[PDB]
Amino acid sequence: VFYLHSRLLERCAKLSDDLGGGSLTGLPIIETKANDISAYIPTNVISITD
Amino acid sequence: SRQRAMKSATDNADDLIKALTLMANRERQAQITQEISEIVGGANALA
Amino acid sequence: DTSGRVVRVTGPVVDVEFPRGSIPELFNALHAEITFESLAKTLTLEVAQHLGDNLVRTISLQPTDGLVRGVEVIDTGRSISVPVGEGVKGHVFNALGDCLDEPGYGEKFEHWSIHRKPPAFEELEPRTEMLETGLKVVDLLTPYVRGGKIALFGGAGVGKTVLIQEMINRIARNFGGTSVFAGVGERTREGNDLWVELAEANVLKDTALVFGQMDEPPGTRMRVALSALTMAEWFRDEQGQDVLLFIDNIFRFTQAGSEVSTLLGRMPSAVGYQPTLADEMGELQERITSTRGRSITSMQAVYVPADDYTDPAPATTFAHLDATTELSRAVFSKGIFPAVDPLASSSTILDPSVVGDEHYRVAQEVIRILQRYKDLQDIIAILGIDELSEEDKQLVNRARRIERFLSQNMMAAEQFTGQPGSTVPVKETIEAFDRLCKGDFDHVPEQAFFLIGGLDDLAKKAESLGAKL
Amino acid sequence: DTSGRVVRVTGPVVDVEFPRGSIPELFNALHAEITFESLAKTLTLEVAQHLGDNLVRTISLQPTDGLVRGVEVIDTGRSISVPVGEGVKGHVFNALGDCLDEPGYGEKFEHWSIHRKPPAFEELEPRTEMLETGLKVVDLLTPYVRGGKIALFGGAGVGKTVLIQEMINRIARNFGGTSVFAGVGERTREGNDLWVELAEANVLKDTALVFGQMDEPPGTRMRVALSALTMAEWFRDEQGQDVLLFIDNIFRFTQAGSEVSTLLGRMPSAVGYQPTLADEMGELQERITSTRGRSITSMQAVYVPADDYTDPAPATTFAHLDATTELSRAVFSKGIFPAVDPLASSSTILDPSVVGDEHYRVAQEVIRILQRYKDLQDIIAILGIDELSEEDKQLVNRARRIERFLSQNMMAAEQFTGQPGSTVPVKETIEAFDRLCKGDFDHVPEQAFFLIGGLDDLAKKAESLGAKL
Amino acid sequence: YTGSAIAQHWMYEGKHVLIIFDDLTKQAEAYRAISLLLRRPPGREAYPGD
Ligand SMILES: Nc1ncnc2c1ncn2[C@@H]1O[C@H](COP(=O)(O)OP(=O)(O)O)[C@@H](O)[C@H]1O
Ligand SMILES: Nc1ncnc2c1ncn2[C@@H]1O[C@H](COP(=O)(O)OP(=O)(O)O)[C@@H](O)[C@H]1O
Ligand SMILES: [Mg+2]
Ligand SMILES: [Mg+2]
Repeated sequence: VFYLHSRLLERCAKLSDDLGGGSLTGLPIIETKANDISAYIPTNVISITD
Repeated sequence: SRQRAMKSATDNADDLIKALTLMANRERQAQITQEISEIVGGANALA
Repeated sequence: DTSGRVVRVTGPVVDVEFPRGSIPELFNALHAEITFESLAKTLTLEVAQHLGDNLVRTISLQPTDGLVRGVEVIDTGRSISVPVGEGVKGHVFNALGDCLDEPGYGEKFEHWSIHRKPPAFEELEPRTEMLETGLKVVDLLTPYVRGGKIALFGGAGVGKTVLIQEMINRIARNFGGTSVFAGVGERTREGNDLWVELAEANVLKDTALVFGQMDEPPGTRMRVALSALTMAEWFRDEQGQDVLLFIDNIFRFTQAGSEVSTLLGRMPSAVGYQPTLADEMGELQERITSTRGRSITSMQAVYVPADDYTDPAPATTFAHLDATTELSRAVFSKGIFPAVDPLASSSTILDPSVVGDEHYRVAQEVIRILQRYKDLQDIIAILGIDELSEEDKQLVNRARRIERFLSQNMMAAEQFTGQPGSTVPVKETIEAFDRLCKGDFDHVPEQAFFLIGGLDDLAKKAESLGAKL
Repeated sequence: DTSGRVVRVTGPVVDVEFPRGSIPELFNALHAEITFESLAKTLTLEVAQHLGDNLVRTISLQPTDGLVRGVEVIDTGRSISVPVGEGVKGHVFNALGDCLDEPGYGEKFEHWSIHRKPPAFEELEPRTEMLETGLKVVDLLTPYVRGGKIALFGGAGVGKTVLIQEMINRIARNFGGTSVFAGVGERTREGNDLWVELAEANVLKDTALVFGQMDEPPGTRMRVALSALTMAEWFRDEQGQDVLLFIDNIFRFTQAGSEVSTLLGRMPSAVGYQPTLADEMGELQERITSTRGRSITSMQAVYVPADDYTDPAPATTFAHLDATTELSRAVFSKGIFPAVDPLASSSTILDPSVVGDEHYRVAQEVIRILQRYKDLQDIIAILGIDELSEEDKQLVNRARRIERFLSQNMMAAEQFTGQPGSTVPVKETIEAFDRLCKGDFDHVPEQAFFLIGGLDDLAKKAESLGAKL
Repeated sequence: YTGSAIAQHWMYEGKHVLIIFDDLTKQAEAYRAISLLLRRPPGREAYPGD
């Protein structure tokens, strides 16, 4: 599951000037339960994003 | 009044400690059961 | 002939059948082909297990999307090899030894296998020399070790990458030896930032960068640390001069081993980790070391999953380290940076015989005051600062000022606050904290201790508030 | 020969072998025969999985006690079908479509399959029209939607069924359209009670009742919601007049699906629920909807296991609703009825563009006062209200009065207290709670806000206790 | 279930019966034992889903 989300989100990038200079900004949304920000998928995704 | 109020607060903190300890023991037992469920689920998936 | 045949493909794990007498050894690299034009590539497969009946279970280092069962698998006869020598400095490498900075570079260097045994026990010697950084909290409470093992523990998003870039700035810039940085299962934006920033600081020419990032399959994330370790081991054992090794999230290594564990047919351990957690962590961490006369100063970032320091992975990483800086999200939420937990962090050379009587005594008094403040925080939250003793109120004021003075404006954090960074000598740190403990600044507000340098910055920010030291 | 043959009987799950070329499709109904004259019956088996080797795994809708291996299984060629049309109003049905009120009734009606696809995305349209009930807490903090999806979450014994009956009394009695009730895994005594109560109130002639209750195999408890939903979808798509759909404990549908998944030999997810939990929930819930010009107002009870709102079943149910009323055991213990949690409940039309600026402002101020009261529960629990600031004492008194004033004497509660129920218009609720938030009733005791209606009842009870508005 | 059948036979004859189940907690624990010995995956508190 970490590989799932990490390879999904790592494709959002700011390209170099030789590659066109395009951008893909990412807004993943994660719903916690009972404010448990320290669950499995929440902590997986918090460590992937900027 | 301060003596009476502090005795009341001591009894209240006692009851709160008791309830919190009950909840903590429930969560401890639940954590052990859930961990065993995951371990046995993996072991049964591989068997 | 002596060729193999793909039999099963389950994600990153590939089963391969060989003819009798041609079974490849464990850890051998094998080559398979993916001919689909959109994904055409050459898969490298590391032999992980001998399954029996001539079968072999391997882990792929590239994604196996497009792989067909039955294709030919070539045994290369050796493990994964990476280039070694002085020529790897100044370039960015793959987990396989391919140069990204300049494709085709290093193909004719000497190549070392990434799988080694650690140095013999009769070659190890304890390191007890202080490495001075300029950070008040590190210099005072977790002094680093020349040629020793340093770690940065922390949950997701506290200070680890910023702190390790700060230490690359402080330790590696005016350094006289070789640096090796291993990006292990981290962000590619941060790797590009580090590459560009080393290039501008004119320090990239002394650094070898090896990246395997989060988008890679678990095989690359398992082996990239071994590749960078092999480069650092060459610089230690052959060149013989003062290596610096930085590994960003060694935990990812461990995590990669747990992504393929059940696919390799291993019953899971306690918290979902592989049964061989401590054994693999030990066979890797025992190569990251200094021998007698051959120094490697190591600095690793250790991700603490879900902020839980009792998690098996950091809990078994703890035993491999000489100094540990532990970052808390509770300190992070209060705005204190670096978000070091002073009561959970440690160092083996924080000893009167190494750092001196005054250093040690000031550190102990700071720790005692912070511990008493932690003990009083609950009463202060419920009952208020008024129901404390006069001595306890004095200690609480001193402790708030101390915990704010431990923070610092870091060189690598100017991109977050706009304020430039500060370097504080260790003698100034010790003297300032001795004054704080005695109570010489009990009249200065809590602010003016926050994100400053030494005592001169303290005076300036106090007078900018209407105070005098 | 095209008939099947019973091979395995694992509880209410049956494996059936068919000749090659005569394998029934998924969801097809099959008929086996139990001939033990004490338990003689015809088993309806619903095809669930294709196992291979011409085997099929089916779920039985009747208990398989007395089923022998090898008996003949007849494929009906189609799924389970229920009677539809106007004739289903006023009668009670099985999950299979058999009239319990009058056996044999509706056999010549049109019959519809209980497996439908949800409406196409282009036919869907958001519903933002407020359905006024007359309950203060519902009309103020979680206004219901005409043509939308309402749910009542709660633990054991907090008042979900009493609230379903209250909403029947309020909405379905003055209702100009058709109503459908689905008893799913609930008490049979409650089904009899509702049957008699709807017959007395002259509402039965408009209501179609479908019951699969606690004493049914998990297949019946999994399919009865689909049967009742098929009747409701006929009333929506083939007549187009304002359907009402009440579903008591869709969680029992989820729990029966979990039992079946365990019996089908699937790998369990977390907690113990089926891997297809959210998929089954979505397939069922996406059919319970209003299309463009065709209204179905849904009303579901959702049981919360062991008072755990993070349980996967209620957690996956939460995302399918426009209005959620959460019943708390904390609120229930204080005696406040309905035991609604004002801070955990929500509604998608609580928005200034739908309910108005004054409604929204009053609701937000009530929520702010109640949240501030909740943030102080530890200090109040240990020390009481005597240590707070004056701001906080004032807020805590206003919040106590607000939380007692959210209770109400319900029409469904007269069977428990003998006291008749009250209806409060939403304008009166807004005005009253505005005056409570501003502090117009700070002198009135905490009681006299408890289990009343509008401001007139507040005045009467206040002066019966000794105060004046 | 044995006691309930003995009671139901009388109930369907027009009689009035009162059944007491000294402990349904112990029946639940015995059923949990039987289900774990049948290797069925448990749920909350290791109890069967049924
Ligand atoms: N010393 C500091 N001063 C100011 N801001 C900081 C400091 N350290 C970290 N931060 C902020 O907190 C975030 C922490 O990121 P980082 O520590 O690199 O994540 P991780 O620990 O997961 O590698 C940074 O993006 C930065 O904005
Ligand atoms: N509004 C109310 N006023 C008084 N008592 C109530 C009210 N609502 C529920 N109760 C009491 O609590 C019980 C809740 O029963 P029920 O609604 O079936 O619970 P559940 O929330 O488990 O569905 C009622 O039978 C009654 O005893
Ligand atoms: Mg990092
Ligand atoms: Mg009920």
